[PDB]
Formats: sequence, C-alpha cells, structure tokens
Amino acid sequence: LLSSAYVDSHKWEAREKEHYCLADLASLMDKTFERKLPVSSLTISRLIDNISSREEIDHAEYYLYKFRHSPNCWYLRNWTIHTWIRQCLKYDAQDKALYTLVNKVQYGIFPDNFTFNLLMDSFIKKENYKDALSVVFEVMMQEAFEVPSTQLLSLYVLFHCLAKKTDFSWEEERNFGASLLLPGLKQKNSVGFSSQLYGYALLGKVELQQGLRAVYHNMPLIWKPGYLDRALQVMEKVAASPEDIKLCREALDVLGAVLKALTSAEKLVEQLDIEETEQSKLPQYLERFKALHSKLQALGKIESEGLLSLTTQLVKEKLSTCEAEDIATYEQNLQQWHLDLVQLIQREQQQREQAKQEYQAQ
Amino acid sequence: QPPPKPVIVDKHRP
Amino acid sequence: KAYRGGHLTIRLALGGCTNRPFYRIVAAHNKCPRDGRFVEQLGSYDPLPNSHGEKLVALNLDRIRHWIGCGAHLSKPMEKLLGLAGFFPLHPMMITNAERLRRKRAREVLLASQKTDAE
Amino acid sequence: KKVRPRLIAELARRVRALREQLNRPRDSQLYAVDYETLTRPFSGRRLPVRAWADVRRESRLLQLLGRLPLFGLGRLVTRKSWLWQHDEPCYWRLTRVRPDYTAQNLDHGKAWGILTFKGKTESEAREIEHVMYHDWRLVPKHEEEAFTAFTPAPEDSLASVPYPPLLRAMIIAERQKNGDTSTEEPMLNVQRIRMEPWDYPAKQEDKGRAKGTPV
Amino acid sequence: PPERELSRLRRLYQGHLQEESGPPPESMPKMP
Repeated sequence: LLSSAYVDSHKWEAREKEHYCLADLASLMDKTFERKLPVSSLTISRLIDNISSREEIDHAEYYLYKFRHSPNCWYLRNWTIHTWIRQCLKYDAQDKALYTLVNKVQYGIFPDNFTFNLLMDSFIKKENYKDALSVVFEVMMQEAFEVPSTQLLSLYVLFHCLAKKTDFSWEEERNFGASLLLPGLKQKNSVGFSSQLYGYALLGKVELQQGLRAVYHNMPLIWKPGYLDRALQVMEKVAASPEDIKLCREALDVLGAVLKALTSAEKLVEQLDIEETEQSKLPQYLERFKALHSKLQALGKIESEGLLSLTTQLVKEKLSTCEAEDIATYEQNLQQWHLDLVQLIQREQQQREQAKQEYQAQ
Repeated sequence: QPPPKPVIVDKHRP
Repeated sequence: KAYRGGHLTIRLALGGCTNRPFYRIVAAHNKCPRDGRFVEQLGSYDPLPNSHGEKLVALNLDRIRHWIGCGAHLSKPMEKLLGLAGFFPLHPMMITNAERLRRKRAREVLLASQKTDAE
Repeated sequence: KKVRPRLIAELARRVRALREQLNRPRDSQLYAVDYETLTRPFSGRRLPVRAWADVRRESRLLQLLGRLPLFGLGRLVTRKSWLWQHDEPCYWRLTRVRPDYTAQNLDHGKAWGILTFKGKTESEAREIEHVMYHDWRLVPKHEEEAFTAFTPAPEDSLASVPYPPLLRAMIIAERQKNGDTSTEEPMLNVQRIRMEPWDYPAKQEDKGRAKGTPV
Repeated sequence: PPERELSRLRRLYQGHLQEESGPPPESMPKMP
C-alpha cells in the first residue's frame, strides 16, 4: 500500500559507499574469529554494504550470525541492519530477511519502524499475506508501533487475514490478540477502539482456557488478570465519547461469541485466594455485555461496516500524511548515519597510521 | 534451531 | 593464629565435667574452638540449679558494652541470656516458643477433659 | 635473619592466578541448568526445592533482553518474587548490559541499571544482582505508565522506643547518683536505623564468582 | 496479621502450608 517514493531505493544506493571485496573481508573476519578477538562494527558494516549477488547473501548471513556471537555484538549499527534488509529486497531474498527477523536472537536484526514498513509492503505488493503476518508479529514482539504508518499497515494485514482465517489455535489467538491491542491504543478513532475490543476478546479467551501465564509469557502483555474486564471497559468508554468513535459490529459479535462459548463450557496458583477468579466472573461479564450492547445500539455507536472495509478507508486517508513524515525522518537518518560512518573510518585510519608510526619507532 | 552451515567460496583469486 | 576474616563473638564456652554443664561467657574469635583461646572472659553461666534453686549468671556489663561497641557479635544463646536479664529485649524465639508452649498445653487440656467426661 | 626463599611457591601462585583468568568459566557454562533433573551440569549440584517451580516457569533476565534492540536499554524489568511480595512497583531501569557472547542464545550476562524498590528510586545506577535467576519479567511499554505510577505514603516510623528493663534502671540510677533529678524516660533513637526489606538487592560488585573447576 | 498478608504467604508457599494458628492463650494452661 506504500507509495513508490516511500519504497524508492535511489537514496540508499546514492550513499558514499567504499568498495570492498567480500572474500577479503570474509577472510579478515575468519582470522579474527580464530584468534578469539572482537570484530569491529565497521568491518561487518563494510561486508553488508558490499553485497553484490544473491549467493553473497548466504555468505553474509553466516558472518552476521557470527557477529551476533562476538563480544562486539551490541555495537551492531542501525544502518547495517537497514542495509541488510535493503540487500535482501534488492536480490529477491525476502525469505532470508524474514528468516533473520524470526531469528533476531541469533542475528541481532532489530529494524526500525521505517525498515519494517518496507519489508511488510513487499509481501503486500506480491500479495504474500502469509509472510506479512509474521512481520507484524515481529513488530508486536519488538513493540514497534510508535509510528502511525506501522500501525496502519499492521491493522490492514491483520484484519485481512482474520476474514479468511476461521479456525484459531490458542497460540494464534494470543498472537492476533496481542498484535491488535498494541496499535489499537495508539489509534484514537473507530478502528483503533475496535482493535482494542477485538484484541481483548482473543486474549481474554486464552486467559480462561489456557491460563493467565500463557497470555503474557514471552509476550508484551501485562500479567494482571482482567482482560475480559478491560474488553468491557472499551465499550463503556465508547458509550461516553463523541459521535466520531464507533465500534464495528464484527468486534461486538466476536466478544459475545467468546463469552457464550466460555459460559457454555505447572499447577501453580498465581493469584491470591481472596481475589475473585475470572471464571467465577463470567456470569457477571455476560450480564454487563448485554447491557452495554443494548446501550451502544440505542445511542448509534455501532458501525455496520466490516473491519477490513473500514480499515481500508482509514488507510486511504491517513497513510499519505504518515509516509511524508517518515520519508523526511529517514532522510535525516541517512545524513546522520553517513556522518557516523565517516567517524569510524577516520578513527580506524588514525589508529592504523598511529600503529605504523609507533611500530617504525620500535 | 540448527546453526547456519559455514560455506566459503573462493573466486577473488583465479 | 591469624584466621582469614572472622570477627569477635561473645559466646558460651562449656566447662565442667560429664553431665555437669557449666558455661563461661567469653569474647573470642569466631573461628577459634569453643573451649580454645579467648580475648577476655565476660562472665559465667551455671545452668544447673544450686541448693537455693537458682541459676547463677554473671554479666560483666562494663566489658560487655565495650566489646559490643568494638564490633563483637553475639551468639543466639547469649542473646537470650541478655534478654532474660533485661539487658536486651526478649529474643523473638523466646516469645515465639512461649506461644508454642501455651498452644501445646492448651491442646493437652482438651484431650484430658474428653477422657474424663466421655469415660 | 636469612631464610631460604620459596621460588616455586611464588611461581605456582602466579601460574594459578593467570590460569584462573585465561581459563575462567563463562556465565553460559556456570549458570546452565538441566530443566529435567534441575541440576547444573557445570557442578552437578541440585537447585533448592523452593526454586524448582520458578525455574521451569519464569525466564532469566537476559532471556528477555536477547529479544530487544540494544538489549533493551532504558526499559523496565521486574521480578515475579517482587510482584508477589510487594504491591508497590519494584523494577530496574536498565542503563548498561553486558551479554555473554559464548552463549548460543545470548541469554546470560550482567546488567547495570537504576533500582526502584517499593517506589523509591536510587540516585545512581549500579550493577544488578540475581541476573541468572529464573525470576525476571518484562514490563510492556504501554503498561509502563500504569506500572511506573507510584504515590509516596506518609512515614509513620517510630523514633523512640523504651529501653530494655535493666538498661533503663541503670541509666536512671546514674542520674540519681550524679544528683540529677528528672522523671523523663530514656528512649532509643531508632529513627536513624533504616530497616530494609530482606529482599532488597545487594551490591553485585562486592559479590564473588564461582570457581573454574568443572564437573 | 492482615487477611491479605496471610493470603500472600499461602500463595508464596503453596503445597507447604500448615494449619493457621490463632492468638495464643493469655495464660499458661495447667493439667487438672
């Protein structure tokens, strides 16, 4: 959905890049690894920047993996990560970019918001929603919903997959629920509040069936019980809100279905016995939901349009504005990254010249 | 999770 | 002998003979033996009642205040002797054991009453 | 006063010290645990029984930090034990993280940060202890505002306590001996005494490290 | 102790709890 200017790579290819041979840099890194010595962040950056073939991407993957297992792993500069994604997209290696993104622990790939949009858009342009879904999950794991452009792209892909998908596994419900709650809080509109309502319904279902621990374990979610309670609070907030905010009927139906399904139907207790369990509060939740549903319908706070239909209209109105802001900030990063790269090259050059002069004196 | 297999190809010097 | 680390501790050194316990309150190093070298004896403690039915405890308070102010620690039994003397507040274990003893005897009364009443 | 020197004693002392640094064990080796038998393969010592439940359920500090940019610098990390024990927010504000590169998953290492224990923030960042413990949890960014929210409570710390019965009598007896006449009861200034919770983090800098002998 | 604090200890020591003890008798009992 991103414009051609946003995904344009002319700016990236116009950087002042020093030409280096991959084999020479690969041989240099091998000698350092055998000596059990740290590898400079400049050396790995040159290796990534000098990728010129599809075959070279596989070789760079190993050294990127080895750099993650080096004492200087934390010094992996951001532009190297962005270049890595740019190289993968350039040589039709989207799977390689996704594989490192899934294995970010083993490779240290932590892209910024701008790069995540580029990777996500490539799957959307090719209608590869299966791979685009994983990218959204990676954003959910890395909590990269601070840019409105990423939030809009995530919502578009997530809602599109929800319509086709019918059977949900407990892991999938946790993933979809978490992946929708994060952008919903940022978006203060009808779609944003619907995502909060829809996301809480999926997470609340996991809490009662699979337990509270499964909700937040290795997830960016709170450990406090009451996901179903927070689902009802969204409806209460919409009930006292301007006419702009509305809740889609699809989200309301899903929450009602979850409550009815739960109503109809390792061993460590993580909650105090004095506190009321969420299972015992199910009849209370059902009574509250029916009252809120009638109140929202009476006030005309229910939107008849589907989630995908309303989200698509939302993208057409705000994506263009968000792209312009991201592009300008991306240009600033390129200027900032270029200055930092020069400093590292100068620092190495001064050290190498200083090392030789001291060696000559000795 | 198997580690990547190290593969080295030499073409700089014929 | 210069031990590695350690500190002075006011403890009880057992004396006397078999079945005749007698503790001398001494200020010795932590790593020293129970009846070994000590810096200064700070009193005595006789756990066996005498002809008057009394347990004699001697507390060299002037020296005890001196060594405690020099960083000397106190063994748990010594912290109870001071609590009994009123030099220190009663140790929580002495209070806790008193509560446990009261509960133990309270349950014994109920068992005794049932035996007499039922049979 | 000439005594035959012991060159080998000094020679052996330097060799042992040098080898303990060159062949020092790493965190991934020292703190690895076999989740089936709940024993550490480095030493073969069984973990305490009370820690068995938390080992299989919770995660280590750098297990969470290995999945974040910059190893999660600037974020807030808490512990399950702190959540159960203290209602007030107890967390660390990370400032510096040193990962263990030898670890395959980079799930071991040390970390520095600012402690916020029971709603009280320390002025200067220091090293974090119990990093290898399977007790840590990660606070979500959207939940940070509610989690960080703390309100101080008025302090009702008693400042004066009665003297023990024998000490009070002697102090009062001293006044009468010196001729001083007063009915005031001597009391201890326990206000200075800053009693701390037993689970308050200690100084990781002053804490030692396990020896290099493997099993 | 407060009710919440007692529940906190029960959650902390699940599976290793003894019967809760009330206040001790005010005076030491004697055998009749």
